[PDB]
Amino acid sequence: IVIDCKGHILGRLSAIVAKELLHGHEVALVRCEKAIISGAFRDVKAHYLKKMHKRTNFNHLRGPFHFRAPAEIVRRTIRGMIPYKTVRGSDAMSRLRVYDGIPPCCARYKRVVCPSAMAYLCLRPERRRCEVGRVAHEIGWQHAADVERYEKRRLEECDKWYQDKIQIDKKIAEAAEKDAELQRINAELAKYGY
Amino acid sequence: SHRKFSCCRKGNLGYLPRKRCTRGRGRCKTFPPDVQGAPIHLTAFLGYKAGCTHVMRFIDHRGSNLHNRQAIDQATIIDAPPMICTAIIGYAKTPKGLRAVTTVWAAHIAEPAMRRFYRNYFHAEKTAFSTYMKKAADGTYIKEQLGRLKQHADVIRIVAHTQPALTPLKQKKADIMEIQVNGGANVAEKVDYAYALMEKPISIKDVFSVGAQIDTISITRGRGFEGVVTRWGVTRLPRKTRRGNRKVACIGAWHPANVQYTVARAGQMG
Amino acid sequence: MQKYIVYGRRLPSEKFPEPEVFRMTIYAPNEIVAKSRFWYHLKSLKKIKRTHGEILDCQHIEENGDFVKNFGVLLRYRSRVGQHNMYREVRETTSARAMDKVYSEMAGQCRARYHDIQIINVKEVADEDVRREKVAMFTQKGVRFPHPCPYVHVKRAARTARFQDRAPHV
Amino acid sequence: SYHRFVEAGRLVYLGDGPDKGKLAVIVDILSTAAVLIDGPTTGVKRQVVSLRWAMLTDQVINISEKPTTEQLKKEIEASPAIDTFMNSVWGKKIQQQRLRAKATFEDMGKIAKLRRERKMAMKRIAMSIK
Amino acid sequence: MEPTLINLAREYNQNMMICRHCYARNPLRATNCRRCRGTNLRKKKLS
Amino acid sequence: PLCSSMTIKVPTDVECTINKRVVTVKGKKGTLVRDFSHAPLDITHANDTISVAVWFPRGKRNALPRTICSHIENMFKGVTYGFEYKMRLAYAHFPIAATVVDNNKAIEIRNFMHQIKTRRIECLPGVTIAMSTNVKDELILRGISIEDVSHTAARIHESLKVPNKDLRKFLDGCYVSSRGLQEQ
Amino acid sequence: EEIKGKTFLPAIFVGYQRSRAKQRENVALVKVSGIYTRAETDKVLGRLIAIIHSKSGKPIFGKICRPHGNSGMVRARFYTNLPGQLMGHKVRVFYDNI
RNA sequence: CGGAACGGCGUCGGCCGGUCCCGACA
RNA sequence: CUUCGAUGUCGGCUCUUCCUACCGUCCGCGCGCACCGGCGCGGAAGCGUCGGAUUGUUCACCCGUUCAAGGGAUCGUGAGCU
RNA sequence: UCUAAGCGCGCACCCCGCCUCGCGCCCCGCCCGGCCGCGCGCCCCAGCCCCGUGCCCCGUCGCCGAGCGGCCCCCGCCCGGG
Repeated sequence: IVIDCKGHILGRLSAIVAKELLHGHEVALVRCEKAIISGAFRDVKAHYLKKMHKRTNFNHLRGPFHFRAPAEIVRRTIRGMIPYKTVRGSDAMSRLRVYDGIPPCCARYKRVVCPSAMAYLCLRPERRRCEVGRVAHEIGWQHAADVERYEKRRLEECDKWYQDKIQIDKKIAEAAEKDAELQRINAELAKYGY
Repeated sequence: SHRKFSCCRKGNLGYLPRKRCTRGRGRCKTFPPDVQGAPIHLTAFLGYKAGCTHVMRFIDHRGSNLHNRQAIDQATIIDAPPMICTAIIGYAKTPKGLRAVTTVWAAHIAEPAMRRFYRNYFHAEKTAFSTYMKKAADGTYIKEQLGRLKQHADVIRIVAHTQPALTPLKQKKADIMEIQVNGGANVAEKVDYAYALMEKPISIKDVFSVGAQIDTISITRGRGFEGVVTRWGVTRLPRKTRRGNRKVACIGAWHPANVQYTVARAGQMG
Repeated sequence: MQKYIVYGRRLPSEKFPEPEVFRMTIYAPNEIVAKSRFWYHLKSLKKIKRTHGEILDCQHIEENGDFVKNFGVLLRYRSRVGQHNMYREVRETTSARAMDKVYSEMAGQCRARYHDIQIINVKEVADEDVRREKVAMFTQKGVRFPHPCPYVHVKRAARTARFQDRAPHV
Repeated sequence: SYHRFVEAGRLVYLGDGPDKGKLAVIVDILSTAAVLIDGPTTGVKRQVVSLRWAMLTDQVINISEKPTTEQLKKEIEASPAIDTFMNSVWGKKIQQQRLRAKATFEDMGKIAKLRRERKMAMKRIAMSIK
Repeated sequence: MEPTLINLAREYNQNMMICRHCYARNPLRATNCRRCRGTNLRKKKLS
Repeated sequence: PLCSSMTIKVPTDVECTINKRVVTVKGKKGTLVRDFSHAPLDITHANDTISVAVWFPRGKRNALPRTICSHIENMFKGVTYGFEYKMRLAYAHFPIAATVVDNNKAIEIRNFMHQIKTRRIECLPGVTIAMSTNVKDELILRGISIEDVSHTAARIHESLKVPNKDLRKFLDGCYVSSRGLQEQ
Repeated sequence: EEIKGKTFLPAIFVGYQRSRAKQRENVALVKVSGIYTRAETDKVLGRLIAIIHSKSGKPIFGKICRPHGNSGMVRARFYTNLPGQLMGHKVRVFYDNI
C-alpha cells in the first residue's frame, strides 16, 4: 500500500498505517514533507524542540535519537504506535518504508489516500495547521530545497506522461467492447450491481 | 550544593571523541562555496610540512601600533610538489545529499597513483585499471562519460595525485585528493576546464595567490596515552594527595549514577 | 423525554376525609423517575412527603409531532455558586422532544444535570412572541442556508478503510 | 456555500439512520442542527433528522408551507424531481448500490469471479493497445 | 526643532497610554492593555 | 441562516475579477491582486457590487466581512487615485540628509544624530519614494498598494531610531505626516 | 491440495481472542475483507476457513463461529490452535462448501 | 492541564433594568 | 516512613552537570528618563561572577580588581584527597 | 484600535552552518555476474465545476519479453621502519 502523505494528519494516518503493518500489509508512505501537524507552527516547533531537549545526560549517544528528516519523524511516530521491541512489531517496522517526495519506483506505484485522516475533513477551518517539512527545516532538516527542486521536476515529467496516457486511454476504452461487454452485462446487469 | 566558585569547563567538547584519526590523511570535507560566475578556479592542494622559518615583514595595518613598522613573524613552509589530475568526478545535488554521478578516470594512470591501489606493489597482481585502459585510449569512452557528468552533475571535482618522488618523503605511493572546480559560468565549462588539466600537472602557484588566506587541514602530532592534566588541562591536585596529584578528583555526583562524557578522562592525546 | 401528568394527594385523615388533589406535568425518562420528581415537588411546595401521600394516577400523554413549534422553557438550575433562573426557547416538533433539547443544552453549556434543573413551565410561543434570536432566525418564512456540516460525509471513509484512490470533494 | 442549500423541499439522500439509503424532502428547519424530513413516496416516515444524516441533492421539490404528509405526497408526485434524480449519476449509482447491498455469500462468489475476468481482460485489451 | 514637527514627533513618542504592569504602549483611548490582556490600569507621563 | 454580509460597489473605471478568494483589480494606475483564501468568505460579484457574506458567523468570523470589504475597496481606491503617505524628517541640531538613490526605488538617510552608520531602506516592489520640493524635508511615498506604501513608510520610521536617551526629549526621525488616497 | 481452485475471500488472522491480562489461544480473531459491521458477519458465519501453515505448506482448516465486535471481525476456531507465528498471515474463507 | 485570592472587550449562554420610529444644541 | 548482621558524619580542595526566583553583559519597554548615571519591569541561563587578611568553619567581616546573583545534584563529591 | 483574518521587523537565547566523530550508503577499479517485483495525472475543499466513485482475486491462475525499479556479490597477513 503506497499512501500519499500530502494533506494528511500525522497521527491520524500513522494509526491506520500501524494497524496495516501489524496485519501484514507492507506499507510505503510518500510525500512525508507535505503531511500536516495540527496547531500553530510556533507551538508545534516548541513541542518538537522540547522533545530534542530530552537526551541521556551521561552519553547523548546512548539516549533518545531525534530525527530531523520528516520521513524519519513519521517513522518514529508509527514506532510509538507499534510494539517494536517485540519480533511481531520489529517485523512490522521492517515492512514500512517512509519517503519524502515520491523518489525511486515509488513514483510508478499506484497511490491511495486515507480520506478520514486527511486534514481538510479532520480539522475545522481556522484550526491552524503546519506541514512537517517546515517544522523539520526549523528543527534541522537540510534537504527541504532538494525535495522541492526534485518534486518540481517529477511533476513536470508527470504532466507530459499524463497527456501520453490520456490518448492511449481513449484507445484502451474504445477497444473495451470485446468479452468485457459480456462480463459487464453478467456483473452489473446480473443485478450484482458491481 | 553549588560549585562555590566560578570556573569554565576545561576543554572543548566539540573536539570529542578525542580518538586517533581514522581517515588516511587529513580530508578537505567542505570545499569553499561555488559563487557561480567567478573566475573558474581550483579550491585545494595537498602539500607536506617542511618546517618553520621566521620572516621580517613591513606592516601596513592602519590605526595599529605596528603600522609602518617592521615585524618578525613565524612562517611555515609547506612543500607542494605539483599534483597531476587523474580523474573527473561529478556529484548531483540529490534530496539524499551530494550523490556521485560517476568518476571518469584518465586514459593513462601514473605509477605513483597506481601504487596507492595495492598494499605491496612489487608482489601485487597489477590488475587495477587493466580493462579500463583498453576501453578508453580512443577518447570516446572518456568523452561520452564526461558528457553524462555535464547533464547530471551539479558539482564537478577533479581527482589529483601528489608526485612523492619530487619530495624527500619515503612514501612512494601517491595520495589521491579530490579538488573541486569552482566558479564556473556553467557545469559544462567546469567539465571542459577539468578535461584541459587531465593527465597534466597542476601547481600550487596556479591554485592560490600571495596574501590569500587558506585553511590547513592535517592530523596533529601524537603524544600517545596521556592523562587528564596534559589531555584536558585540569589543575594538578596538592602534593599530599595519596595515589598521585595528576588526576581529576571527582568524576561526578552520586546522581547521575553513570560517569558523564563531559568529565575529563585519560586516553589518546594526539 | 416522555411527558406525564402525575396526580397525587395526602392520605385521607380523620381531620381531612377528602384531601385536595394536586396535578403536575412532569417531563422525565420513565414513570418511576416522574413519580420521584412529583414527590420532590409536593414535599417542598405542599409539605406532602411520598410516605404521607399517594399517586392517584401517572398518565403518559403522547403527542402528535408533525409540525415544528417554538417551545419556551423557564427553569431553575443550581450552579457551583447557587440557584439561578433561566428562560430557554427551543423549536421542536413535540414538548417532550424540546425538553430533551433543553436538557442537552443545559448540561453542555451550563453544566447542570437533570436533577439540578427544575422546570418552572413549558409553553408554546408563536413566531411573533419568540424572544431568543437562535430560534427567531428559523421562524422566518424562508430559510436558505448552506449545509452546515457537508464534510461530515467522512462516515463514508470509515467503510473505505481510508484507502480511497482520490481525496473526496465536499 | 454556493449551490445545494438547506431549504423547504430540498430533496435529501439520507446517509445515516434507519432511513439510510432513502431520499426525502426537508419540510421544515428546526435549527442549524436538525430538519424535519418526510419521504411519502420514498418510504421515510416524517421524523426530525439531524442535518448530518441528510446529504443534500440538487433537486428542490415545490411544496406549500406546512404541507402535511398527504399534501406533500401529491406535491412530491407532481414534481419530476425524484425521477430526474434517479436518472442522475448519483441516482444511477444509488440503484446499483441498492442491488449491491442484497448480496449473499454465493452471490458474492459469482461477483468476485466475474471481477477477475474483467481484471484479466483489461490487461488483454491494454496489451493490444501498447 | 519646528513646533509643528515637534507635535507630530510627540504624537509618535509622547501621546500614548502605559499599562501599570505590562508597561505596554497602548492607544490614546484604551480600556484594556493588549499585552497585559485587560489590565484596566493605564497612564503615560509628560516630560 | 445567519450570514454577516457587507457589500461594496465596484467603481466603473476599475475592472474587478474574483476567482476563489483571490481578487484581481485593475484601473488606470495599474493592477493589484490580493489573496484572502486564509479566511472563509463567500465573495460574490455580479451586478456592480461585491458581497463578502461569511456564513454561520459564530465567533470572530463576524469581523471578517467588513475587513475584506475594506481591503477590496482600499485596492479599488489605489488602482484609481493611488495612495501617498507623506513623511516629514524631524531634527533638532543635526540636519538629516535623505537622498532618493536607485531611480525612485530606495532612500539613503545620513547624518541622523551625527551617526556614522548610513541607513538605506529599499521600497517594497511597486512603491516610489520622492522628496516633496514644495513641503521641504518631506518624503512622498506613492504606489497603488496601501499596505506596501504603509510598510515601506514604517520601515523608514523604524531605521531612524534614537538609540537610547529620553524619546520624549529627543524626538528625531521620519514620521508619517499625511496618509491619504492621493497622487499615486 | 484439498484446496487448489477454491475461489476464497481474503481474510487475516489478527491475533487470539484476548484481554490485556489473559489470551484465549483457543479462539482466533479474523478480519474478513468486505465485512465492516457486526450485522454483515452473519453472511460469513459458520463458513469454512483455512490458514496455510508456513512450515508445513498444508492448510489448517477452521470454521468462523461468532462475531467479535461491532467492526465485522469474527472469532474462529481451527482443528489445531494456531501457532502465533501466523499472526498477520492471510486466512481464506472458501466460497464453495468444502 | 496540583492550586488560591484576584484579574480577562477570549467565546458562547443567562439575569435584571434604562435609551429605544417621543428614530437613541440642533 | 526507610536504614542499628553499619548507606563513612563537617568544611575545604578537585571536577562535572543542572535550576532561575537575572547581579553584569543582550533585547525591549516605563521613569519623579536633558546628558551622565541610576531605578522599575518583560523575554533571556550563552558567558562572567575573581585575587587576598582573620576563622576548621558553612557563614561572617574587611581589603583589592575588570567592582563581583542566588542556589541543586544522599546538606553532589573520603576504595578521589586532606 | 498592533489582532481578530492578513503583513513587517525582531533577542549574548534557540536551530543550523563551520567544525569533531561517524553506522551505513555511494561512485569507481578489479569484475561484469546471479536473484526478485510488476503499480504514476496533478491541484483544490467557501466552487466542491458536477463529486457523494473506485479497488475489493497476491494466487484466487496471475507469472513471456521489454522497460522502470530494487537485492545479493566482490576487495589478505606476517615481517621491517616511522
